[PDB]
This record gives sequence, C-alpha cells and structure tokens, in this order.
Amino acid sequence: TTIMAVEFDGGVVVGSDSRVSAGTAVVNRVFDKLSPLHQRIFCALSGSAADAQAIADMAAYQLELHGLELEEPPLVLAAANVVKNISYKYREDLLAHLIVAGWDQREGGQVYGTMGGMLIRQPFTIGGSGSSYIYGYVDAAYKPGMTPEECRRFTTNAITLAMNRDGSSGGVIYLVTITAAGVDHRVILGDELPKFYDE
Amino acid sequence: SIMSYNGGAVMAMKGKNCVAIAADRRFGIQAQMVTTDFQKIFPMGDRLYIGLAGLATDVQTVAQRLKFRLNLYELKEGRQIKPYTLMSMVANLLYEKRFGPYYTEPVIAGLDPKTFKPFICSLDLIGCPMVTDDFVVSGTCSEQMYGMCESLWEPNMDPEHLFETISQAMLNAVDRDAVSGMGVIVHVIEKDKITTRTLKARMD
Amino acid sequence: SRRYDSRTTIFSPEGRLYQVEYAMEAIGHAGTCLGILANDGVLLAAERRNIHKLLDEVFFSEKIYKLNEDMACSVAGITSDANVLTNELRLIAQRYLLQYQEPIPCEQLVTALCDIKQAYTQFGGKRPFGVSLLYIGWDKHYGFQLYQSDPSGNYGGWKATCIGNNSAAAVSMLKQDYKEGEMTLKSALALAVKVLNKTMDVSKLSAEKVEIATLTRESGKTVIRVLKQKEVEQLIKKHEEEEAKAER
Amino acid sequence: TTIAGLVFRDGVILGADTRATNDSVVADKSCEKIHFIAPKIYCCGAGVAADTEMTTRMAASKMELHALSTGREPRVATVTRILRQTLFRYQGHVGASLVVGGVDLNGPQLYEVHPHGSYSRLPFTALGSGQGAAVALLEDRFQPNMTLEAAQELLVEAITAGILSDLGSGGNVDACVITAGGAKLQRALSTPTEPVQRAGRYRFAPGTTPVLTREVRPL
Amino acid sequence: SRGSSAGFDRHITIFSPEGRLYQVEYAFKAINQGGLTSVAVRGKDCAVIVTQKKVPDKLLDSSTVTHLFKITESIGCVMTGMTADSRSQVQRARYEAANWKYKYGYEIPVDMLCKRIADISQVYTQNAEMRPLGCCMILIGIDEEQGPQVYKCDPAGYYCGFKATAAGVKQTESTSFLEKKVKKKFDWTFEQTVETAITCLSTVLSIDFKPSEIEVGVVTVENPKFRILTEAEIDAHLVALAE
Amino acid sequence: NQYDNDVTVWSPQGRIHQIEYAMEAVKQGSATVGLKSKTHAVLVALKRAQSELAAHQKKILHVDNHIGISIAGLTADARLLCNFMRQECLDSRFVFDRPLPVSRLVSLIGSKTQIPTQRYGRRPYGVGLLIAGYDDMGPHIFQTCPSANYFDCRAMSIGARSQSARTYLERHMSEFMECNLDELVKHGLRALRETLPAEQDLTTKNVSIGIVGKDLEFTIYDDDDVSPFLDGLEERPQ
Amino acid sequence: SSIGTGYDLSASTFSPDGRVFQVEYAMKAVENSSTAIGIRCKDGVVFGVEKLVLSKLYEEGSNKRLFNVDRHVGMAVAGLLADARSLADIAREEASNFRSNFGYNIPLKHLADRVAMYVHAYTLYSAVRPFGCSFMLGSYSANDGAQLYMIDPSGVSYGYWGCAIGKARQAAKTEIEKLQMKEMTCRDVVKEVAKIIYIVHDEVKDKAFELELSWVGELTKGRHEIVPKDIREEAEKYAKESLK
Amino acid sequence: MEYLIGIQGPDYVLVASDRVAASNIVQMKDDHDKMFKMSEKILLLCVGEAGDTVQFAEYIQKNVQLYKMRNGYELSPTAAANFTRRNLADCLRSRTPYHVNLLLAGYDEHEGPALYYMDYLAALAKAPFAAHGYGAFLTLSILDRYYTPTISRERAVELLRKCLEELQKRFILNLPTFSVRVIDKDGIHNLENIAF
Amino acid sequence: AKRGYSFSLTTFSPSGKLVQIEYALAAVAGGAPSVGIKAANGVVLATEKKQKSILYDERSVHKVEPITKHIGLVYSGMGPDYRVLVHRARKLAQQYYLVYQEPIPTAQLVQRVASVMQEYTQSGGVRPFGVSLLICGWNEGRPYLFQSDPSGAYFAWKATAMGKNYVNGKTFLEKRYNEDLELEDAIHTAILTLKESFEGQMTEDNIEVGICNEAGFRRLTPTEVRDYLA
Ligand SMILES: [Cl-]
Ligand SMILES: [Cl-]
Ligand SMILES: [Cl-]
Ligand SMILES: [Cl-]
Ligand SMILES: [Cl-]
Ligand SMILES: [Cl-]
Ligand SMILES: [Cl-]
Ligand SMILES: [K+]
Ligand SMILES: [K+]
Ligand SMILES: [K+]
Repeated sequence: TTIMAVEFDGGVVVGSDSRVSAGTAVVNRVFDKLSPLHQRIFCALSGSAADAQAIADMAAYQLELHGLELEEPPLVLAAANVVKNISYKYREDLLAHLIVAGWDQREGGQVYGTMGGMLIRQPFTIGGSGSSYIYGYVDAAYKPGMTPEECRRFTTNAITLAMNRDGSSGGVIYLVTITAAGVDHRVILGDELPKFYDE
Repeated sequence: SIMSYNGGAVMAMKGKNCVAIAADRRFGIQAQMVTTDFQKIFPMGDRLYIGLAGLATDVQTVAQRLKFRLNLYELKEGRQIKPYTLMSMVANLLYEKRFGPYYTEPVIAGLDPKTFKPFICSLDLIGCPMVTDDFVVSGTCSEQMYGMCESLWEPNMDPEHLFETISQAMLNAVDRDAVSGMGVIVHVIEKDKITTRTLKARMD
Repeated sequence: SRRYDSRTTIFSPEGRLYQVEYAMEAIGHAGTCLGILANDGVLLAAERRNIHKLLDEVFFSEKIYKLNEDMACSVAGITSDANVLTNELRLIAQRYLLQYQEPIPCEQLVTALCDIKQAYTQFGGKRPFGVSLLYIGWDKHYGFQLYQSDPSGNYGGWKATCIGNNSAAAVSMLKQDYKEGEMTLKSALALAVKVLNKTMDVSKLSAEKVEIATLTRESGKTVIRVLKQKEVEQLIKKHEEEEAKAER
Repeated sequence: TTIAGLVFRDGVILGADTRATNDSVVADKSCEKIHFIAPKIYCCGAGVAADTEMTTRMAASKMELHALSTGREPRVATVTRILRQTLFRYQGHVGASLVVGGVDLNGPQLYEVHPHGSYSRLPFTALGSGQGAAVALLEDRFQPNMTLEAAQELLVEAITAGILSDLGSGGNVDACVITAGGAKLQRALSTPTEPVQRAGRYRFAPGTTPVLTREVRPL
Repeated sequence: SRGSSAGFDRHITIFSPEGRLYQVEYAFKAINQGGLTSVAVRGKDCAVIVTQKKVPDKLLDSSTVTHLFKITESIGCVMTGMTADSRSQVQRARYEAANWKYKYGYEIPVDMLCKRIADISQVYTQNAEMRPLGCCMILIGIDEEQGPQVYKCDPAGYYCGFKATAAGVKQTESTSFLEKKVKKKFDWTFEQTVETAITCLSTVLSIDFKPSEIEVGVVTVENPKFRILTEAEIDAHLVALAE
Repeated sequence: NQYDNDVTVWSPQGRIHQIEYAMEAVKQGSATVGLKSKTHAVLVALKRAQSELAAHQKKILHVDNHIGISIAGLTADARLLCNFMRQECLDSRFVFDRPLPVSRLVSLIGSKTQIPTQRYGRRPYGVGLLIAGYDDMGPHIFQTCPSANYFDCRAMSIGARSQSARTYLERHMSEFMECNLDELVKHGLRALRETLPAEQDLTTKNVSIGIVGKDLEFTIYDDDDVSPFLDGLEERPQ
Repeated sequence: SSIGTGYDLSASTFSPDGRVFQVEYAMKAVENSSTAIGIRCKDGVVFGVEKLVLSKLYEEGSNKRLFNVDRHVGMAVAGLLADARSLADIAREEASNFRSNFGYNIPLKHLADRVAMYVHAYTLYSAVRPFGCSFMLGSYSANDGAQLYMIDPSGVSYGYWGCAIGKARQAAKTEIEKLQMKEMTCRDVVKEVAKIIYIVHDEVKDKAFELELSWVGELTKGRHEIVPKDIREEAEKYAKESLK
Repeated sequence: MEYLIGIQGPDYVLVASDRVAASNIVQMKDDHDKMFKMSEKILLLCVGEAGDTVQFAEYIQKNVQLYKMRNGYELSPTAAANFTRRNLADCLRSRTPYHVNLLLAGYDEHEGPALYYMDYLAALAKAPFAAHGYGAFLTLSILDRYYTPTISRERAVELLRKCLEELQKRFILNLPTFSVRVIDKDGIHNLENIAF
Repeated sequence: AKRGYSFSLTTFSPSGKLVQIEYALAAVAGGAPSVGIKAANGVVLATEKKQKSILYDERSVHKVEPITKHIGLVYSGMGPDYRVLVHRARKLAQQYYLVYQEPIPTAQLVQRVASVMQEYTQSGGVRPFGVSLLICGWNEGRPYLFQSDPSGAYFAWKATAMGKNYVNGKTFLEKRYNEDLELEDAIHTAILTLKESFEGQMTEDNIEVGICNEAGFRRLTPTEVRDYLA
C-alpha cells in the first residue's frame, strides 16, 4: 500500500494505489483506498484492511452526526481528531494508519497524519509499506505553493515509483482533488502511468 | 490428539425403507481398556437413534443435554421429533460451544415418524450437518470405515442384508484400530420392529 | 413512585396475605377440577370452560398437561399463569433428570414450584399466580400419588380432592363415597362422573364439557392417556343408565 | 473449496464445488456451498464449514426480518455490511470467506467478504483453496457485459479449473444465476467426474456374521 | 358510560374502565399548549412544510426561533407542541437515521424513520415511570422508489402516510380545509403545493402574514435536498398569491 | 401538606419543603461561631449535655492540618460529611502533595450535597457546617447548609439563638482584620455568650475552640486547654 | 394557573389541560430569585446580575452567579443556586468532552443544545425533579461572532440579542428594547447594563444588593472574564447618577 | 501414587483402598482412610490431587446427606454416581478443574450391588470390577483371570488378597496397609485391614 | 437518568378479578372489527381499515401483516401495541427457524407470543397489551386459526370475530359458517361478517384482507378486493 496527501491553496490532493495483497498473492488489484468521511473530507487507508475499513466507517458515522448537531460541514481538524482517537484508544488492537485530508471554510485545505494515534499537520504526507522507498524522492521533489496540477503530478509520480519498487504496492493510481467547488475523482491506468528508470 | 484419548467408532447405513446404526463397545484410557459394555448409541425416541464417538465425557454429556432439549421439545410440541429437526438441534447444541467445543462427532440414524422415510447424517465437533443417501462414519478409524463402506454399500438393501453389510464394515475397520473394539453393537431400524445385536468381535 | 405501589407482598392486620386470598377467589370462578387416587392407578377429571360450536379442537387437552414421563397435572384459575407454571414444571422435571439420570419423585416436583409461588408472596412486589394445580403421578418410592397446590405456595398429598367451582360441595361428596384401600380405577372413574354431574352447571353433562385422563402402570411403564370422546360418552351414559334404575 | 462470482449484463452468476474435506479425507461429495440469503441474493461460503453455514443463515434470517419491516426487496449492499460488522467483532475467529452476489434497484452487485471483516467490490472474484485457478480463468477470459450464456460457461470453466487442479476441491460444479426477472439456482450444473461403476459385488449371505446376542422390540 | 375513571388511570399510563389512556390523551392537548399550527401538503413532484413563526420581541434572535428541523440530507421535519419535547425527538431522530445507515448502508426511508419514533413513543405509553412526549413530528422527504412522502407520528404511537396533514391548535379546521382542496383535482406543481399550504394557514388563522411571520421547508424530485426558504424566497411566493 | 414528603416534589410557590425541614435540624443544634483575621481563622462552639451525668457532645472535628469544622444538626450526617471532607483532603495530598484549597473543598461539598436533593428516595444532609481553613489566599470562614448552597463569610454563627451572635459579629466585623489571635478568640467567645440565657454563662466544660492559621495547624482545645482563653473576661452586661 | 392534589406532584404525570406543573413550579423558583441580565453587543457579550446581600457578614464576591464554563464561555444564573452550580459543572464537562473528541473550542449554540438536553431529561420522570433555575450562555470569536443563549427549567434554548431572568424580567426587557445593541461597543454596553440593574432593583422590598459584571468579547481577546473594579465602579456611578 | 479397587458380587460389593498419605518422598501416615460414607449403603473412594480430593469428596458427601434430610430417603447408587459425575464434568471446562479419580460402591434395594468407575475427565462406567492408580496396570489382569459374576464373599477377599500381594512384589511404591469394607443388604461393614 | 418501577400494575381485586386485564379487554372490544375463518383448504383474515378521512394514504400502513412465509396477523384494539407484538412474533418465528430449520408451527408461535402478553400482566411498571391477535397459519398441510388476548390466554377457532359488534359477528358466523368451505368462499363470508358492523359504503381502500394456504400467506391486492366486492 502506498498512500499520499498533498496540500495546496484551493484545497488538497489525496492519492492511493489499487492493490491489496495476502502475503505474496494479490487478492484485489483494483481497490479504492480513498474513503470519504464527509462531503469535503477524505481519508487514505493503510494497514489491516479490516481494521482500516472498520475505522473509516465509524469515523464517517460520528462525523455525520457531528455535522448535523452543528448544522455545518465538520472541520477537517475535527475529522482528524475522531480518527486519531479511535486509533489511539485501540493502538494494540487495531493496525492502521489513516491519512485524513479535506477542505473546510475556516482553515482551507489541510493534511493530517494519524499514524500510531498521534496528530500532526503537514504540507504533505505519505503512508503505507511503499512510503519507505520514496522518502528521498519527496524531499527533493517538493516545492512550496504547487498548483493543483503540480500537486497531482507530485503524488502520482511518488506513488508510481513506490509501486514499482514495492511488492505490496501495485495496480492503478486513484486520485481525488478536494476544493471549495467539489470533489474530483480520477484514475490513472498503467499505460498513463509516468515512466522513469526501470532497469 | 484429544479425540484419540478415548477412541470409539460409530457408523450408520441406509437401505430399503430401513436404517442401521452401529458402534464399538470399548471404554478405555490411552494405554488400557476399562469397560467392555460401554454405551455410545442412545435412543432419541422410537425409530430414531444417535451414535456418539469421541471423548467419553462429552459423549455422555451431549447425549444427556440433548435428551434435556428433546423432552422439552416433545412436551411443548404435540409431536415426536423429525430426523431433520434433531440434526438441527444437535447442530445448535454443538455450535453454542464454538470456542470451547464438546469433543464428539455425532451420527443421527432413524426413520421419519409418519412419513416412513429413511434418514442418516453425521456432524462436526462444532455442529456442521452432513446428509447422505448412503452412509456416514465417525471416530478414530474414519479412514478404515470409509474404505469398507465405499466397497460394501449397495443402493437398495433389505434388513437382512443391511445388517450383514454394516456389521462386516464395522468388524474389519475396528480390527485395524488400536483404540476401538471389545465388541460391536448393531441396531437395525424398521417400521414394524427394532433389532438389537451384539457381534462376535475380536476382544484384543 | 410509592403512590402507585399496590404493596402486593405485605401483611394484613389479622396476619394474612390479601393478594393470596384474593387469588383464591379467581380459582372459585374457574372450572371444576378433581383428582382421585386408586389402587391400580390415579386420574384427573376437569370441566372444560372453553366450549363453543366454533372452537377447533387442535390440542389433545384443554386443562390437562403432561409434565413428565411418569407425571401429569390439571389446572384451575388463570390459564396464562397456568401455562407459565406448567412450562416451569416441565423444566424442573428435566433438570432433575439431567442431574440424577432418573425421573423426579412426585412430591419433589410439587415442592419446587411451590417454592417459586411462595417467593412471589414474600418478595418482588409482584402479583401471585392465580392458579391451583392437581398433580398425579408414579415414583419408585411412594407409588401412585395425588397432590394439590395453592397460590400461597402450600401443598398436600390427597387420596381424593377437588379445586375450582363448587369445590367444597364436591369434596364432601367424595368424602362420603371414597372407600379407602378398596378403590379401583373403574370405581374412581364412576365416582368422577357422579361428582361432576351434581357439581356442574349445565346439568345434563356432555363429552365436550368434561375432560378425563388416567395414569396407570402397565408392563413396567407408566402410561398416561387423555380419554377419547367415544370413551367419555360411555362413562356418562353408564351413569345415565344407573340414574334410570334408581326408582321403583 | 473453489467458489467464484461473475458479473454480466443482465445480472450475476455464482459458482461453487461440492467437496467438503475432514482432515485430508473427503466427508461430503455433495454439499451445498451456495447459500440462500434473499430471493435475489445468494452467498458462496468457503472456510470453516460450520462457520460459513451459521453466518450465512444468520444473515438470511436478519435479511428476511429486514424485508418484513421494510416491505421492500432487500439490498445486497445491506447484506455485505451486516456480514462485515458481525465478522469484524470476532477478529477472524469465524472462518468464513464469502462471495455475495445479488440484484438491486441499483443493479447487479458482486462483493467478497473476509473472516476478519474486510470487504471489496468487483466485477469478478474467486475465494477458497482453489481461488488461484479460478481467478486465472476470469483474468484470462473476462470481458465486461458478457452475455449470460458466455458468463455461465466461463464461470463453470473457472470452477472446473479449481476442481481438477486443487486437492481440497472436487465434485460437481453448482451455479446460481441472478437476474432482475429471477434467480435460477442450478445444482449439479456440470459434473466432470462420474464413477458409479464397481467391478466386484461384496454381498454377504445372511449368517456369515457371528452374533452373540439378539433382541427385537416390536412396534 | 363514556369517560369513566377508577384508580390511578388519570395519573399513570394504565387502562380506564373503558380501556382508554388519559395520560396519552392529555399529551395531545400538550401539543396545543405550544399555541402554533403546522401544515404539510404532498404534490406529484414535491412535499411542502409550513408553520407560523411567532417572535414576541426583537430581543430574541429571530434566526434561532424555528420548528423546522433537518434530520437527514433528504429527510426534514416540522415540530408542533412543547419546544423542549420537540428538540428531544429531533435529536433522537437524527440518532436513529444515522444509526440506520451504519447498520444497513443505505438512506433511511421516510416511513421507516416515522415507525421507529412511533415504536419509542409506544414505550412511554406502556411504561408508567415516564410521561409521553407532548409533541408532534411531521416528516417529509423523497423515497427513491415510491416518490414524495409525508408522514406523521403521535405521542400515542400512531404513525401514518398522508396526502396532506395539519397539527396543533388549529388542526381540526385545517384538515377540513385540506379535504376540500383534495376533492378538486388540481395540477399539483411546486407552486400549487406551496400555495395550498400557505393559503391553508392564512385562512384558518386569518392573518395575511409577512415573510418573517412564517417558515417554509420543501423537498423536490429534481432537488431532494431539504431546504429552508428564508425571507427572500417566501416573499416571492407571497406576492405570487396576490396576483 | 402533600408537597413536603419528597425532595423531588416542587411546591406551587416554587420551593422544596424537605430542604427547608432539613434546615430546621441545624437551628435545633447548639450554637457555633466562626470568625477570621488576616492571619487566623477561629471556630468557637457551645458543647451540650442531655443530662448532667452524661458528658458534652463533640462540636469541633478534624479534617486536615489546614482545615477544621464545627457541626450543627444531625450527628451521623455530620460524621458522613466529615469523612468525605477528610477523604477529599487525603486524595489531594496523595496526588498533588499540596493541601487542598479551602474554596475547592467547599465546592465539592456543594456538588455532593446537591445530588440527594434531586433524586427520589434520597434526602438532604441534616447538618450545617462552619469551615475554618488556611491556604495561599490566607484564612477562610465558610458556611454550608442542608441546601447545597454555600457562603464565603467574614464571620458567621449557626444553631440555636445564633441571631444574637450574628448581630454581635456584625457590629465588630471591621475590628477583626487587625485583631491579635487572643483578641480574636475573645470576640468569638463573646458572640457565643450572647446565645446563652441570662442565668448561665460560658464554662470550662461547655466550650470548645478550634484555631487554624499562619502560625500553627488546626488544633482543638476542650477542657483544661480552654481556660487560658476564658480567663481575662469582660463581664456579662445588660 | 395551578392544579392541586394529584396532577402536580410528579413530572411523569400530565394534567388534564396538557401541562406539566412540576416544570412550572420549578419555573416559579427562578421567578422568585433576583434578576440576571445579559445582552449581545457589536463586539461581544456583557452579563450583569443583582446579588441580594442576605447578611453583611458575607464576603464581597461570595455566592458568585457568574461562572466560567469554558475559557470562552460564560454562564449567568438565576434560581436555586444549588442546581445552578450542578448545571455549571455539567456544562463544564460538556465543553471538556468536545475538546477531547474534536480538538477545538465548543461552539456556543452546540453547548447550549447539549446542556438543554440534560435539563430536559429531568422533566420526564417521577424518579427525579426538574432543575429549579434558568441560565444564560455567552461567547465571542472572530468566526462565529458574538452569541448569547438562555436555557429554562423545561429544556428550551433560544438565541438572544437581549435577555433577562428573575424577579423583574419584564422591567428589564422593556429597558433593553431602548438600546441599539447591534451598533454599540461592549465598553458602552457595561454602563447601560449597570443602570438597568439599578432601575430593576427594588430598594423598598429587598434590603441591599451587589452588582456582578462579566466580559466576553474582542477587548478580552475572546476569553470570558470579570469586569475590573475600575470599569465596574465607573458603570456604578453612571447607574446612580442617571437614576434621576 | 495411591490405589483403589472394587469387586462386585451377586449380592455384595467389596472395596479396598491403601492407607498411605504420601508427601514428596516420605510416608506421613500409615492409617489414612480414603473412603467416604455418603449413605448407609454408599461409599465413595477418591484419589488424585492432594487438596482437591478431600474438598470434592466431602462436597458430594454433604449434598447426598442434604438430599436425605430434605426428602426422608437416601439417593440410589446410580443417582449418587450421576450426581458426582455432573459436578465434575461442569468443572472440566472451567478455570479450576478437579483432578480426581474416584470409585463409587453401593447397594440398591431394587437394582442390587453396584460399582461405578470415573475418570478425572468425568466419564462414568458401570463395571463388575475396577481399580484405580498405577497398581491397576498390575492387578486388572489378575481380576480378569479369576473373576466370575457369581463370586462368593469368601473368594472375593481371597481374590483381593492375590491382587494386594502383587502390589507388594512387583509395584515399586510401598503400600503395606489397606482398608477393606463390604457393602450389602445390611449396609457397610468394616473388615480386618490387610497388612503386610 | 431513570430506573423503572418494580411493582405490578395488575393486581387481584377482592372479587378475584384482575381488573387491568378486563380493562384491556375493553380496549379491544371498542376497536375496529376483525374476522377470521378457517376454511378446509386455507384461512382468511379481514378487518375494517376505515381511516375516516380522504386525506389519509390508504396504501401506507397495513393492519393485516405477515409474520413469516406461512403465518399472518390481524388485530382489534390499539395499533401501537399491535406493532410491538408483530415485531416480537417475527423475531420468535426466526428464532425457531434458526434452531430447527423448519417453518414454525402456528400453535407454537401463538404459545410464544401469548407468553409475551402474559409478562405484561405480572411484570413491574407496565400495563397489559390492549390488543387481541388473530393468527393464521399453514403447517403439516393443515389450516390453523388462533386467538391471543391481553390475558395471555389463547384459543383455537374454526371462525370468530372481534372488536365492534363482536357478539353479533359471532352469532352471524354460527349460522353462516359451515365446515369444509373453499378458500374463495371464505373471503365472501369474511367480508359479509365485516358488512354487518361496517357503517358506510365498502371500497377496496376501506377494508384489508389477507389469505393463507399451501402456497403461503399473502395480503390481497386492492384489485383483488374489488372483485370480491360484487
Ligand atoms: Cl514525508
Ligand atoms: Cl504508515
Ligand atoms: Cl422423565
Ligand atoms: Cl468429491
Ligand atoms: Cl396529532
Ligand atoms: Cl448539634
Ligand atoms: Cl419500586
Ligand atoms: K450475520
Ligand atoms: K402549599
Ligand atoms: K478575538
């Protein structure tokens, strides 16, 4: 699994890969790891598939109720806290890292990392098994104030490289862009995928 | 193995308007035998029997706890139990102990009250039902019993021939198992009568 | 909260329990139910209160319940409370069987339910079961037996007894006719029809209006049967024929 | 156990084998691995046989109850979620890997659900011991919007592949076809192996068996 | 012998000699204690809610005084009766609606939400420890399969689907008004259904009110999102009536 | 009356009678006086005997090194609240290692005493306390009642004929802030003296005094330890 | 106005005319208590309470009727003060729970909504009695602006530009209607709050009183706190001299 | 390691148990009784874990006595044995199981002489003769050899003699004294203890 | 926070009559009329569904409800209380099926549902149900008709009526009903008994009717009801 979230002025970009694997066998080469907590809030799934999906569902549920009680779209910070809280309450019992990114009126596009039950906000975040191989890439390929399209290239590139290096990462790249206007969901097929040094 | 501790062999067969059920008569702990006349087949009513193979305590416990639920069924309902219903009753009883199960694999054999129809089945230690039109086996000599039944069983057998087949299948399969024997008890079930027989089995 | 409390499990100035004695009145308006002990058996005879041209007749009985392989009971009072108690009687009988692997002695099963009914009169703040029960059975200790149960949770063993409508008139009628130590099942069946005929309301007596079950020991097995309509018809007519031979 | 699900134009098709193995010996040569959930929703069970059976029956019961209170044709998406949460509660101790397929107001849907509580939605999948063989065929010969007849044939081929290639897979292949008009369950759709024939008659003349004791109870 | 009483049957939810529940019957009179009237009408393409908005003084924040409530993106409701009782039922409704989606994965139908609250209102009717809620909930929303829906639930536990419904003080006069408008088969458009609801409340109360004096919530086939109309949009429908 | 049997029943006037009936228990108990300076907080109470053969009842009780109380009302309700105060002070020293601020302890009384006044079957605490303590904010005199309401006060008196003591303290309330400890206790004694009838005055057997402040921890003087305070007395005037 | 004997003893019992009198009698307890006031200005919210001096022996600042529920939220109470403190504790725990779950300062409307549910819960059963007080909640931020809410014994909560509870709630509201609070700075508002308290106060029935005042606006950086001795005494002099 | 033995005849039950109370390598007692009186005609002989045996045996003993008081009559040997079986089987899948191997001997007025064998796993079996302990491996063959269902009491004690002599000769543990008792029509009779 | 009453609200009067049950019997006796007829090859259940206004959607709520594939329900009395008994009976039918893998015998359902009704006559802080149930079913190739009431007592019927004019409805059935009817004939005499107590004109919207046979239980469509109304 390789998951990525990048922050820009208008909103955010959340990236994922398409593969789930059981050891050396792949059980789903087409899996969308981008789950919406709310209309403008998304999370990226990593770790135990069952645990990740279970947390995603509860977070969406609590935030749905939270939204109704406030009669306002939930803050992303709020979204991030619920996920952090569930992850922390059961750190030993649940094996998952969820990246929560979205848009709210108060603070715009924001990116949060909840790995291990901690809360941190970053210009961009990577998670999953695949993230190890791209730590160098992201550090050298990052510039402040990248445009939506620049952000999409960035997350796509990083994940592509991770996918090729990682055995646990593969398939197609799933991309969402969150802005004040709406949610843009796109998929990149293998033929569309960026090319680098392969051999 | 936990099943291997006490041993035992239970078998059921199907025939022309009749069913047969047999078990070994041994009660023994690992190295030694204690009793020659141990009961493993228990009547759950006229024309319906259950055979239990595995751990002797759970064999006795399940039989007693099933009778508890059977009698309450036969009192609440104004009828005698159907073979399919007993199968589901044992299945529910065993599955309730999913993560702490009784170490016994039961075998239901009997004719359906009212409708005459023959019925034979066997279950897991956690209560998974298996219905066949021929035979079902359970015990420590499962492989030995399977080898006999597959070679000996025929589609339409009369009570006279069914007894001979189910006996020979039990006799020779038991003689290859070190933890089963000390006599074989056979029940032949018909509409008119029930025939109970102990066979001249090896006592070694 | 205590404003709405009826105080069911409380003592009266005289030293009695109101809800228990008020429940006794409910039994008096219910069907007449009698039990008679004989030398070679024991039987229950009860008045059917559910009688109509439009009733279906699905079950074997209306007021007679099989509790055990060797035991049966009859009921007088609120039928829904009776269903709860009879179901519990079937449970306790099976719990004993599971533990000891032999049928529960007659007196012990009565004792167990009576302890439950007594508990409802002492604690819980709940209404008692408005039911009186007649138990008939056979155990290996005292043989053929007959018991009576009160809503108070009090019991007693009888040779002949009755509960329900016109109960005091039925028992004094039995007290005169019952021949201690000489009673056979055939004599007890004839006495049952005699007592019911004088006690019951509709006068003439019918096979739809009465319900009789016999408990006998046959071939080392306890046999319990609810008598068929053709059998009851002969029992009523045999008393009817002796009613015609009483004048000269 | 080899089980597979296929999505086609008019609906879905589910397949299963009929072999149940105890230890490394075959107990049932004819067991039903396609389970009734709703009139138009069926589930294929692989894993612990008792677990698959009971989990399935539980779902089916809950689904009937749901339909009764709702008064509407049940949703397959509903079935999937029910299953997940129950299975998640038990942390994978209920050994049930399932393929659930059905038709909705929302169309034909195929889900796979794992004993730990993960689920995934897809056009085609295969679970169980012989999944490798079945996935191979689907990966090889699956096109979207297949005609029913092509879909029937491919599914059979996929499951057949598992039967022969896998040791824990055998017996006949059962198929269940779900269309908006109806759901047709075809038991023993295809049987690759038929050996009824025996060369020897092992019959015994009465009296061959030595009897010590005889007792007869007439009824 | 109509209206006989014995015991504590007037104080707790137990039976009278007639077999009535007075505590339940008093809860219907608690709906009228709010001093307001709510009207709901269903069309072919829409479902409309209307209720009088009384603001005693300008010291009150007018935006916070409402009986129009959102339970789901698709499902809204109007509340009639005790204000505190009403808000408790709305919070429970939102809980039940979100709880339904978590268990079953699809949006709660209008009829199923109404039944669920009716079943909980039944508990107060059978148990003596608590009183029934002196309020009334009229639910609107669009079912994906059965079109527009208008549902109403009771403190008694009664629930039903309607073509048109009123609640509150002027309930009985406004139901008779709606009956007369139903018999005549109009073309039930968005404008027709809104104005039928508005004119109903404007005749029974006889006011010809300002846009600030009423509240309107609508659900339409093209836009299933529950929306409160605000002052400007209601003003457009009020000048449309005077044409 | 029918609005006076339960705490959960409101009177049509907008009152709870069971709280007011519990307030009557405080007035029936013997008088106690509490007052403070800028450095010290002094409690002076009147011990009472049912008969001359029986000894006098305890009025002053220990809570902690920096906090002490005087009781008025039911004995068992006084001991129950005293044990709660002790437990809260112990928990504070166990966790934070610093003495529990008086203001916060009284707030915990207010929270606890409120609970039974709103629950059916429960009853209000039939005791009123005068709490004398010393912390970072200096000396404190606090007053608690059967009603969970509490007061921060310069001086206070509760019990039988406490009005006479209340009026004395009200005249000399500006005197207390610059008072010497020996002069402060005499003011508390002279207030308590006003409560007694004209025939009898303060004796060594019926007077109990408790002092806490900057100098020392809370200390109770009873019999022989009390006479230094009584000696040097301005005679009872009228 | 009242029903005797049966229909007014329990909150689980409706009266024949559809009223819960136990709630209404709890509403009478606040009507007997001294007046609490609070209004919403252009850049915040100001509170004011008359605190009747029962005895001169009590400290200046005792029986505080202005509470700090949260760093940004203030509470003004009227009624049975024992219940007022328990509701202050309930409101404090609710604001604490929101930050522990969602990570930021609770919106005032939601806080008012949450506490009102707790108040309402005590009006349904015979096992408990309704709260015998009414209270106000005020806050200010740059995003939500100035907000003011009030909750009564029944569990009803509404937003306010100007609100008053207690003895002379009617005498206060008519004096509030005179003010252009939508345009007034909260510094000017304090002066007007102080004078309405003095006009409302009955000097010939009630003995004497103290004035409690609270801040929550832009001048206090969004934090709820007490109005300093300097500003209060200026407002008190303003109150006494414009009383003629 | 202890030893129990029972021999059922046509109208009697003969039972014997060793009198050794052993700790690690020492014999603490020479005269310890391992028999428990349940009724006038019921004996329960228990063997196994040090503390578990007495606690379990007495618990059943007191419950059989409780039945006698509550009903006026004693439990039958079968009902008693099934009661002990139920209590042990219910503790099998618990946190604390009882590792006790027991032998119940009784006389019924209807069924006659009875002898019951029971595992620590709580499996019940009726036997004409049974033995517990490691000594059973050396004695069950002697019992198989000379036992007839019509054995007289005179021959039964002599058959027991043959079994106990085998324990002296071949068995590695020192078991010099044995408790011997007979149950019949008249009840339990204490018989001369067999010493070596 | 709350905690329920632990004392019975139904107690024995000096007469020996549980007054609250008879008071609950008055609630059903005053409710809309319902009729059930067992007819040799099937069972029919019919009720008055007169909502007394044209504003109501006659299709939204139902009085004749299915419990399972082979069992149905009709009631006289209060609607809200009936709903609870339906949901409880539906669960009891599934609880039986999960254990035994067999369609629940009608007699066994009624026994289990009547036992739930018994609880509310003895349990603390609760009133009895103000509903009498009419349960139909098909099992072992035989039609079944049962009545359950507030008491917790149950009766087996060939034909019966309850609600408004239940006394006149029964006497009508005593003369009109004969054993060995055909199912389609039973619908007629069910609507005829319903016409005896109606008051107004009968449309397919004014009444609700369900049938039970070997093919299971189902509610008759408005089009089917219209055809019998001639
Ligand atoms: Cl990074
Ligand atoms: Cl990670
Ligand atoms: Cl039995
Ligand atoms: Cl196979
Ligand atoms: Cl209404
Ligand atoms: Cl005192
Ligand atoms: Cl209680
Ligand atoms: K499930
Ligand atoms: K008064
Ligand atoms: K600010």
